[PDB]
Amino acid sequence: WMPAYACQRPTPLTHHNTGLSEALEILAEAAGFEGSEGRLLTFCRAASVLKALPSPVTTLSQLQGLPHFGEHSSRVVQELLEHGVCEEVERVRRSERYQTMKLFTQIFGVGVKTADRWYREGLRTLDDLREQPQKLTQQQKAGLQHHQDLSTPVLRSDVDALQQVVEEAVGQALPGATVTLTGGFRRGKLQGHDVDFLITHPKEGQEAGLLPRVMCRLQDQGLILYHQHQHAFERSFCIFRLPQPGSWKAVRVDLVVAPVSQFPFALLGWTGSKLFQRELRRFSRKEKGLWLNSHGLFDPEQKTFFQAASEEDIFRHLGLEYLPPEQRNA
Ligand SMILES: Nc1ccn([C@@H]2O[C@H](COP(=O)(O)OP(=O)(O)OP(=O)(O)O)[C@@H](O)[C@H]2O)c(=O)n1
Ligand SMILES: [Mn+2]
Ligand SMILES: [Mn+2]
Repeated sequence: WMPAYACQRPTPLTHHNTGLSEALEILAEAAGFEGSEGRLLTFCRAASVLKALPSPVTTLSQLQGLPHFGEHSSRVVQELLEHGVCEEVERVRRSERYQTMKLFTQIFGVGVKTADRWYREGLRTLDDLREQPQKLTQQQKAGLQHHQDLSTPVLRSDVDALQQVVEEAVGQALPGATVTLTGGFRRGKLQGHDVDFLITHPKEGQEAGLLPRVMCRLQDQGLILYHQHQHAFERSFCIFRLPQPGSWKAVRVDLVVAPVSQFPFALLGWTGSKLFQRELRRFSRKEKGLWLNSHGLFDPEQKTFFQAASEEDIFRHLGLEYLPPEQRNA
């Protein structure tokens, strides 16, 4: 037996049902490409159930008594168990629509609505996009310029080198300022599509104007290929030029600044997983009547914000057993 919400159960990094969860996640992703948001969430939830199981699913009897495991997801697993392959999944994999939407949406700065628009307009390849530079934002141009490197999984060794240059720049700009690794790497992942950092300072307001100083420092060291600064939290969505022995690699890096009062909420929100956070927010609203986001936890009946010093505070306030980041891999 297993609880309904992903935020009520530990989901570890490595599990016993990777083939099955991957097939369900293909169907979820394809659903999102078609704007089918309900079906996306349903497949995502079913995949995350399999990730939380203690043993491999070898036979269909193992499905018994699991939440969020409807007829469709059951059917998928059934064909995988009996036939080694699911027809619907293979047809999605082979389809030009899926392949092209995956190609485009992978690009830095391209979401589903942009990818779909380009698909509808007859664009198929990365060369097709480069032939129409008037259709691209400067962010997307940068994403295309570095697409091979940005398609290469980011490694822990890369994270460690990046955290060192970001920590050095932050420390030189403002002694006492801190850098915290968030995103998937905080959850224990060995690889990622980017590196996520959250920056703050223990005195509220001392973080003002810190990010542009950090970026100047990084730029003057040759480490920045692309930067877009947005005054929501202050953030810079970047492409770093990471030196490596004999060469270099472009790597996506998100730098987020939060005032220390909001840091616990920001750390929780940015640590993920995306599904875990969606589930945590749904749980907070539906079960506790509170609205959770990356800035705070709001009681809409009382018009009050919860004061939290830590993630542990937020879990406790919501009536949830604490899950460390490595158990949030929903
Ligand atoms: N503009 C954004 C981008 C991301 N996030 C959140 O930040 C976390 C990290 O996002 P991302 O790097 O996409 O996820 P990872 O789990 O780090 O995945 P990967 O290993 O692919 O980088 C997630 O909880 C996501 O919901 C957010 O709140 N606002
Ligand atoms: Mn990430
Ligand atoms: Mn990110």
